[PDB]
Order: sequence, then structure tokens, then C-alpha cells
Amino acid sequence: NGLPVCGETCVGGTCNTPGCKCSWPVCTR
Repeated sequence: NGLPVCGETCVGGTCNTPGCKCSWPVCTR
């Protein structure tokens, strides 16, 4: 079970993936 992520996790309400929004808990569009 693993949906495509654009980047890291939005832990601490923080997303660090440039160009990708957050979809807690993962940075995905």
C-alpha cells in the first residue's frame, strides 16, 4: 500500500517539496 508521493511528509505542518502542495501527511498535488 503506497500512493505516489511528490516529496516528503507534511510533519509539523511543513511541506518542503517545491512545486507540490501538501496533502497531509504527504506532499502531493
